[PDB]
Amino acid sequence: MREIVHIQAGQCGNQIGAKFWEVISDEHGIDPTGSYHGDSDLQLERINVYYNEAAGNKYVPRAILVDLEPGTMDSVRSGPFGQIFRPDNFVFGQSGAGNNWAKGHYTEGAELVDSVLDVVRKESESCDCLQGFQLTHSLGGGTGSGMGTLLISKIREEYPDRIMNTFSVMPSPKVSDTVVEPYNATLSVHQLVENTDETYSIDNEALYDICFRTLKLTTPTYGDLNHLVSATMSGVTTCLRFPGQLNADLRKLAVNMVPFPRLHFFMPGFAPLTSRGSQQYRALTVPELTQQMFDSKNMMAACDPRHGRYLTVAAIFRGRMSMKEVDEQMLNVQNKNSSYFVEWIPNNVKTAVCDIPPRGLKMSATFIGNSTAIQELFKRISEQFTAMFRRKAFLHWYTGEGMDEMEFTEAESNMNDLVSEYQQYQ
Amino acid sequence: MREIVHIQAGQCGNQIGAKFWEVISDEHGIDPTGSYHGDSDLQLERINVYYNEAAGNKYVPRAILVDLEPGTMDSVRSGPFGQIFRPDNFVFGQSGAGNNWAKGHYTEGAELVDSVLDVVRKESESCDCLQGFQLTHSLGGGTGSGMGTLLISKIREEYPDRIMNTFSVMPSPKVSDTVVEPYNATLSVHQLVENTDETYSIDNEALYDICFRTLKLTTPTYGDLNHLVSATMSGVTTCLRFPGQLNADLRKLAVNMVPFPRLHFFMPGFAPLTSRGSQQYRALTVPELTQQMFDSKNMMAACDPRHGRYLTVAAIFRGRMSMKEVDEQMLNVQNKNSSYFVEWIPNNVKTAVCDIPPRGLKMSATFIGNSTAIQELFKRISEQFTAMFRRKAFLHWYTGEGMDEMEFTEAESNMNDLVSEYQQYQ
Amino acid sequence: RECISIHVGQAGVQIGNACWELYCLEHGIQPDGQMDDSFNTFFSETGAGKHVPRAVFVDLEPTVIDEVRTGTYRQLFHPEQLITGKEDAANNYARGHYTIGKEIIDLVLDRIRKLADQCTGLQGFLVFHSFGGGTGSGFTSLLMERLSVDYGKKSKLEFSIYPAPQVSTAVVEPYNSILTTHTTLEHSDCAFMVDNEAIYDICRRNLDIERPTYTNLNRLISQIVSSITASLRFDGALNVDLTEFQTNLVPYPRIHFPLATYAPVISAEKAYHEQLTVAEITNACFEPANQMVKCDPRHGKYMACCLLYRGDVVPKDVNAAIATIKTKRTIQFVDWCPTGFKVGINYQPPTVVPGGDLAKVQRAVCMLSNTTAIAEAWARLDHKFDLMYAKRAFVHWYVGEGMEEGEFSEAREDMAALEKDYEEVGA
Amino acid sequence: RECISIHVGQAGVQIGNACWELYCLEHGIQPDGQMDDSFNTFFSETGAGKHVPRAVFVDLEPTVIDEVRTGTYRQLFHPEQLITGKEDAANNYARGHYTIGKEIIDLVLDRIRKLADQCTGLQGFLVFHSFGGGTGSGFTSLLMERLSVDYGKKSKLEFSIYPAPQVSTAVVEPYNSILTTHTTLEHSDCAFMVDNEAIYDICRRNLDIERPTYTNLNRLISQIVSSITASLRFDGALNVDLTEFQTNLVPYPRIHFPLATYAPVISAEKAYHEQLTVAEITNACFEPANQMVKCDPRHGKYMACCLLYRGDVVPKDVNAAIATIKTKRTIQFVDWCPTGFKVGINYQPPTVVPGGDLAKVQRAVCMLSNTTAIAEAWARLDHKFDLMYAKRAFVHWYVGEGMEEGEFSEAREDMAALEKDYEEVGA
Ligand SMILES: Nc1nc2c(ncn2[C@@H]2O[C@H](COP(=O)(O)CP(=O)(O)OP(=O)(O)O)[C@@H](O)[C@H]2O)c(=O)[nH]1
Ligand SMILES: Nc1nc2c(ncn2[C@@H]2O[C@H](COP(=O)(O)CP(=O)(O)OP(=O)(O)O)[C@@H](O)[C@H]2O)c(=O)[nH]1
Ligand SMILES: Nc1nc2c(ncn2[C@@H]2O[C@H](COP(=O)(O)OP(=O)(O)OP(=O)(O)O)[C@@H](O)[C@H]2O)c(=O)[nH]1
Ligand SMILES: Nc1nc2c(ncn2[C@@H]2O[C@H](COP(=O)(O)OP(=O)(O)OP(=O)(O)O)[C@@H](O)[C@H]2O)c(=O)[nH]1
Repeated sequence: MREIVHIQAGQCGNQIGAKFWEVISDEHGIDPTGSYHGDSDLQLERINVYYNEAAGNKYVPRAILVDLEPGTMDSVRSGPFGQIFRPDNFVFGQSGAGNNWAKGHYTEGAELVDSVLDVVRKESESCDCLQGFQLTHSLGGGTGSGMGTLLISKIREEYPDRIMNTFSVMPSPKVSDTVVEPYNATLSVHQLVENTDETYSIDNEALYDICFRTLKLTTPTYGDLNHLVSATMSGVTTCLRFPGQLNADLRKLAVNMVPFPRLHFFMPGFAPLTSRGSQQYRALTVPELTQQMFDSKNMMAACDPRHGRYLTVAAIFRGRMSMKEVDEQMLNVQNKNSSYFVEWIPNNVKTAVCDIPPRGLKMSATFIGNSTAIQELFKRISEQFTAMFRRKAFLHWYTGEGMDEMEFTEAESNMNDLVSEYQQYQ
Repeated sequence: MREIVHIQAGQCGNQIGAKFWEVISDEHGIDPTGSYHGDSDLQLERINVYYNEAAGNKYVPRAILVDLEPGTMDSVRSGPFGQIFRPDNFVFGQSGAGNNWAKGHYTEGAELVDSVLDVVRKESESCDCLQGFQLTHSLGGGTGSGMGTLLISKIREEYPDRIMNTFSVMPSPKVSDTVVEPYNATLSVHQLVENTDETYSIDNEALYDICFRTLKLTTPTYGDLNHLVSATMSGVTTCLRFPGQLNADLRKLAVNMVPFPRLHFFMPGFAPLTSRGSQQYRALTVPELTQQMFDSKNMMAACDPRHGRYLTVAAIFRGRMSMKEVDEQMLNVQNKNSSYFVEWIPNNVKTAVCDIPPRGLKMSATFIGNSTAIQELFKRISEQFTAMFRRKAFLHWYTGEGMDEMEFTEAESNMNDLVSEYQQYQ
Repeated sequence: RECISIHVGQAGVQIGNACWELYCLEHGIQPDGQMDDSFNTFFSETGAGKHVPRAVFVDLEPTVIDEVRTGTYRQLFHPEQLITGKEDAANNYARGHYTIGKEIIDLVLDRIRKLADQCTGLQGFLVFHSFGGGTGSGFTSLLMERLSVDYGKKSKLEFSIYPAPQVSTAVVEPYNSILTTHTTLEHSDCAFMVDNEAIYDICRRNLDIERPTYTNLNRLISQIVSSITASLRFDGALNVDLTEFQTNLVPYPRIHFPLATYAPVISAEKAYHEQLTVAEITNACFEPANQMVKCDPRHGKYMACCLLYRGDVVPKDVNAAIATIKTKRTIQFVDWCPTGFKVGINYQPPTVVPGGDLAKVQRAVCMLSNTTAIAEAWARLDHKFDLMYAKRAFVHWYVGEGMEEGEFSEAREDMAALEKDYEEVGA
Repeated sequence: RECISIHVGQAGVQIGNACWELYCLEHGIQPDGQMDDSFNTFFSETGAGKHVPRAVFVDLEPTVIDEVRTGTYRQLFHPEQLITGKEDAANNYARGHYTIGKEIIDLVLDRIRKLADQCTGLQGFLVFHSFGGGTGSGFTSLLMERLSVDYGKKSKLEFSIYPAPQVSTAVVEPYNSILTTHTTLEHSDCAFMVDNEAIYDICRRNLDIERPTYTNLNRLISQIVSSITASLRFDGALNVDLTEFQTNLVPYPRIHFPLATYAPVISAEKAYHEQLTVAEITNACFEPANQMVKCDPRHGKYMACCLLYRGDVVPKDVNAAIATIKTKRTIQFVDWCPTGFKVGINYQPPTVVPGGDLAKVQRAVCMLSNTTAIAEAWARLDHKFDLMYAKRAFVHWYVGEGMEEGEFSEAREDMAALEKDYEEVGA
């Protein structure tokens, strides 16, 4: 019943996916080995949506891990929940992509796509009815940006009716850990904009600003950012994972959030986020949660939403709360900031609720926003790509795999079309 | 059950035969006196293939030694394992051949053939079923090249169905310790090519190059070369001497290695061969063994195999090993060097394995190759023969025993036919 | 209801030694020879509290017979059943068929005749051999000719090992195969073929054995040949006897060349992680790389299929499995047999050897499928044979045994007729 | 994931002897040769409890090979790996490339080929040499030409020592450098250059070594070449493989000349008094006098930069460090690559030799930077070459080896083309 296929590609992709599996396993009450030890029957009522039943009351996740180096597979296998994953799903090559989109999309991608296609086909055949394909990858680097895009294209060809959901991390000008990162982003967005139905755009500097501002952590590592993004990844999928008074599945939120096929790059968010020492001095009531949802600094993107206008937003709550309070809070939010919402839609807000919050919190929520503010992050990457491309810099490696400059020109034209599309409705 | 009749002729022939008996006796755990002190029952399971049971749990070898001087018999009797041999088999004349083929074939050969024929007949009658006649001799010199050829001819007449195996050492232009050596080689090859079924061509300079390259021995005597050739002599006969997952007897390897009756001059090889001070820094795994088997410098012949093409090769392994690894190693060997294998045969490789390796080594192998590269070593001896023969040099001694120049002309024509035969299939 | 299992050659005797341990462990017989109707098919009763198999191991060389005698399963087998010759076959069909065979077939025929006379419910025979070598081709053809002329109507299950395309053990294998198949075409009721590289790959990719051996290869082969007769051995909801493999799977008297495969194959650590149900094993058995022969089923079509399940499996789920497999359009069946499925179930589950590579699985399936994919392999074998035949390579050994080029030409044109029949029936 | 490290010349073999002790101490390998995946990149496993490196030390003269054999690291290395010639190169590119090379390259190519065949995860090769002399120029060019024609696609990391402006060890160094760079321009994927006076000054001003030696110079070079591959050797939060140095740092197929530097460099007593954080080391690595080549980066611009950190360092502080370095306007980046930073981190910290000059530091960084500052050094080298070329100085030795003035002129115009390309791309 509405099973979900999970696929993980790239270093950051498999890391955040492993953290997502860890946190949802902790929520469901699943041991690291794979046994069930939960207290509530609702956890076992919808364990089949991700985990496959196995002998001895054991549960194995419907997870596919694909990486072009053995190191990431060794790390995630040596992690706290590495043994729960299926050993058969550990498909991997030998040579890395070397931060090249062409190597990941043409040379090694062609060699590994036939190896991963039958595996995802077997996992799709195992479940009763696949709902959608959830993926995690990075526009930066070569491995994710090539292989995940090729895998998305082949799965789109194989299942042109199912939902394609992606949680994509994309670069920033203030934090950029790769020289070929604008090129990889410009090549990957051309495939993402046409194939994928849903896309959550995540920025590393946004999470760093979150951890500086509201978490106030002293030594923030990638583990904290993985837990941060896993919160929204669980928030989006809570509706099908547990019952609620107003359920909103992936297709239900997509129909509200995707007014046009191309304008499907969202701006995820999550709250409450506070330090352990400041938890006592905060009221967790729904107005103080809702103001944090719509706070400019609380979003997981570097863009300023006040510089643009929201096309449409969605709030998925968790925990027992008053529907009248949720309704009037969203009413005053959309009313007092009418300048920041587009006038050509009467109601730019979607609401959903689940009746089982995360462990350790009484109420929580996640924010998914589609707004014109993403055009800033798009156009900065576009001009960064153009400055390097206008003298044909960093292309002699790409030409080795048969890749042409016309493909880069097409990608630049697609980026121009996308930013002009976002500028049209502003 | 498949007994073997061993015959030894010439100085080098009886020396390498005595070393062969020594090493196989050490492998079987046989005392120098003749008593059995082995640990494994498999050694005694097929001790009857060579040794004859005697009273007091004593074992005597089925060895015949024949030499035209008493000195070689005295030396091999005074050797470490001289006493184990039967005193009755020590048949010998008084006068030497003086490095003359005619004296060994006509004068003293006729006098000693009747003395050795009844002895080999008695040894053939003693066993239940003779398998084949294994012989060792030298093309150089007169004694071996005449008497062994005459003995081979008479045994071929007496047993036209049994296998005739020879481990023949032949000269080289860089190392030639006899003036009448091309004449003796040209006379002996005419008898070898027609009568013998199998023939392992061995070159002294090849063994010297081995001892310089891989053994790095400071003072290499003939004893090291005897141990070197004894390794391949035991390697070929291990299959009938011990069980294996894929046994290949002498007839089994002959059927694969002899595509035509005349093209039966093989190129024996053995590995691992490494110094004692460098054994710690070399892995004995089967890929590093297999590359050493097919290495150009590792073969026991002076010919460059890369200058020609293999008609067919056979690899007899010893020790526990993975058949998949052996199969894929032979696959990539025959694939990556397809130019050096004849295209008119789909598979130019034979494989066999035994489950009991030599003592002191965990795995080992022997290589038996039939290739067109032997035509180089044939034609150099042919032109060396022709340069001396065209002025009738070194023939007034040969004419004394009734030998005519028409026989030398026939031998030269046979050599021309043999080298043209090897050139046809290149 | 009995059947005698004879073995020829090194491959045959090794398969017999690897499989009879599995049979005796399944029936609970200790190796000494002692501990009601389940063991009656393959084991007799020697007076009181002792058993003996209905098998004979014949080989021309004694190197396999003496080690079988001096191994660990000494008291289980009869001393006189283990037939031994005197001379090597040497990868020679003619030498294995004419010179060395004639002095031992007189004993072998009398021995099988007298050990079959005491039996009364013999359904047929199963012969283990390998046409890729000399003994398993020559002696097998020699015995099967004079067995077909004598019995004829009784069924014969052939089990042969064939060489890979890129790998080969011998060098005269295409000569041996094309010579012996000329006789195997008319006398063999059905012959299952196995490729070495396919069974090397099946334990590499799935079982995760990086350094396998022939014992590990033969263990799953023993599991297959035990699972086909498990229906006869043990009671089942829908039993299938040995005559089903003749009647249902042989649509024509000469097109009797099915491929073989098995599922699930899984290591011990992966077994506890992967769940076992009928759907995944049914999808894997029809998977092309999961077969025991290096042939592409996608290039051809399936003519017939018999599924034989073992373990606690209901009929409903396997019916749904074959239904969804039929609706799946990746595979393609021939229009001459739309109802080309024969499902059968046995309650007795698969067993596991102590210390063996295979793991405990609650259910399993064996898939013997008649298809036209073997036509490409036969054409490949003929193509590589023709290159050596044009140069008359390795012909002097055969013609020095007693044969000529006439039966070589008859073998060539018979293989051409086989290809003609296969391309005709695949239309 | 492996890589083979070959060494040529006195400088190469001395650097290898100075660095493999550091590698063995890092991996815990005693000099005798005995104590899972960390050492697999550089050391093999021979049977049980013994290792051997993936390296070869080749030199025409035997004066280095015999002392390496009779030193203290005798049992660690394979005795056959240490290749030795018969004749002196004598600071002669032609003699090292043509006369003496031809009788040992046949052995060297076969040895590297057979030791690479057993390997399967080879990422590439790294060659240690020095173009300032004869052997490290001639034999290096001879081997790299016939390695590029054979393999080609595989990566090659060149490590060269170049002369200072005011100091020079030899007198024919500009002839050797300009001759060998004509071949190094097309076949070397990337080549790190080091100057003698820069590495003399780095241990003078910071490490406070008033009287250093070549061992002290080579210790930090070994630290650098171990730290670049520490990401491959040990797990990290953001690993970088050997292909990153090809893909990210080589924007054009011929502009592949980065400079190198390292931080922190500090003595034992000063280590306890100076604090270690990312900010000061990031400021010091871009400091111009802290570089390993006597070139002014202020005169030119940085084309690309890869930072590789070792030790317990989070990503956030290094991100802030590169951010403030970008905002700092003392340095200047080229407009053709605004995203000119590639940050990577390894958890395994730097090690210290017992009794070595370097001190224990909780974190460290290596900075390989592609910049146009080397254009001035190349123009200086060509300028001093032209003065001797006009007088035909030291030409009789070369023309008495087999060469002529034609390839000298081709080397001159190729260096002119290199300067043309550098001044074109620096605009
Ligand atoms: N929030 C997190 N971001 C990460 C993490 N690891 C890397 N990254 C960021 O994502 C950027 C690129 O993503 P990847 O590390 O996966 C590069 P990829 O594996 O796809 O290619 P190759 O490693 O070259 O084969 C990278 O520069 C970081 O800014 C992480 O664990 N958490
Ligand atoms: N590998 C070995 N080669 C040997 C040995 N002894 C001799 N030879 C080589 O074989 C060549 C000729 O073989 P022989 O020594 O047997 C000469 P032969 O005894 O047959 O004739 P006469 O001694 O004149 O009666 C000889 O010139 C050597 O090159 C040996 O012990 N080992
Ligand atoms: N799959 C498999 N094949 C085997 C095994 N043992 C032998 N074979 C095959 O059997 C073939 C040769 O069969 P035979 O003619 O009987 O060889 P042999 O028993 O040694 O007979 P001779 O060489 O004539 O003495 C080889 O090419 C192998 O591929 C085995 O254990 N498993
Ligand atoms: N940094 C550094 N450079 C070195 C070292 N040893 C040698 N060199 C350099 O190497 C250059 C000469 O290289 P080679 O051609 O190999 O000199 P060589 O090994 O003596 O060869 P021949 O003189 O021809 O016998 C010198 O100019 C030095 O600057 C060293 O230990 N450290």
